[PDB]
Amino acid sequence: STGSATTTPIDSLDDAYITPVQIGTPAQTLNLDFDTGSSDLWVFSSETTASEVDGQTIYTPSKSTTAKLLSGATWSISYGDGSSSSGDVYTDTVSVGGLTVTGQAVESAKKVSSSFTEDSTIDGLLGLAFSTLNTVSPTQQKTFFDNAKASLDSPVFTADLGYHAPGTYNFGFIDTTAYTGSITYTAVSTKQGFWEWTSTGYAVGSGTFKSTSIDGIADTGTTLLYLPATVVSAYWAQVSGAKSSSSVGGYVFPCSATLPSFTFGVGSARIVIPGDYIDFGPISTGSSSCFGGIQSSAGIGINIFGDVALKAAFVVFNGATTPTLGFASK
Repeated sequence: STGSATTTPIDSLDDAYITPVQIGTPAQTLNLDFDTGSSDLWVFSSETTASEVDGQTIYTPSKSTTAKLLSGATWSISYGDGSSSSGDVYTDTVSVGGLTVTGQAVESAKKVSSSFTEDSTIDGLLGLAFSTLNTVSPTQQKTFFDNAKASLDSPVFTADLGYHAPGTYNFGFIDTTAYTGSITYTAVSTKQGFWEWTSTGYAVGSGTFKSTSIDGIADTGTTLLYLPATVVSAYWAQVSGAKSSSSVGGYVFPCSATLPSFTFGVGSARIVIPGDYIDFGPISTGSSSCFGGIQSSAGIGINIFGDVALKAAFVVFNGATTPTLGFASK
């Protein structure tokens, strides 16, 4: 089997991407944030505290003939940006782009933090990291990908995120028309539950490539690119007037600037992030100070290849017995 679904930015800055997911019988379609940095499939639901729902589409298990309470199971998750959610668990039929999993754990939110409530466009998350991170207790549950894996033509999914445009998540096949040149594969460590890999270095604009190992995670659920302070300083030093602002919470730059590209290494291959991808616009409406798309990972504890990086590539998440990650230009 295979699946193929279009993923669409939630706003003009590509802050996140939503992908339609069919849950239950008859189908209830929710727009979920596919997150390769977590492993819970959770939704706004009929159980969500009413004051914490503001425009989201909810899953109502009582209207699904295939929903079954997973008795005794609860979940609770906190994300790197400080947001959180928790609740109980149903099993139900879940389909993505024509690919169907029966008995998928659908985690129903009883509570969500303010950032989720305030984002009317995201109806929940669909985790695509390793199932060892799943938060369901007392019986840990598998991700949608893990459940689908054995039925897939090939044990892979791919992320092809657009810049200010829709893209695609595919399951079970590699679309050889969706990228240019070849795919370069690189080793993955699952020790922390993430799609964790080591970039071979970076360049800033037309500058020389610096060979240096940068361990980090491929995370579709993080907006920006978070790298070591040394790397990030070298980037922003090439933008006149750029500075790190503790009041704003990272590097800002004059909105009048033309940003240089940023290149990262994947083995001997190179992925180029155009300068425009690094512009996250005014810090507040009407401001001439703009927020940078490359930020320091210092104090996160991990480097994160988020959407800024991933949308510059066609990315293969290979879930074979020995997982790997592949990157191609496009």
